[PDB]
Amino acid sequence: ANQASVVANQLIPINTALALVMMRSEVVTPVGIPAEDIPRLVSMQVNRAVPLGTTLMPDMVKGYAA
Repeated sequence: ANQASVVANQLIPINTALALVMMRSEVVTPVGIPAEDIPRLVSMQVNRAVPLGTTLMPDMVKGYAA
């Protein structure tokens, strides 16, 4: 219900390291990576370009295991 996910605050280019300015949280459906994992996501790379407003999913971040 009120579970917030990590949503792209800007387009994030392929193979680019995640920076805090790139990640906002939002209550979106389907649920993706929980918003409390934003600290852990810093400096991990995406394996695909992520458009603005996309929910960050576990399979999109290289090295991500919850």
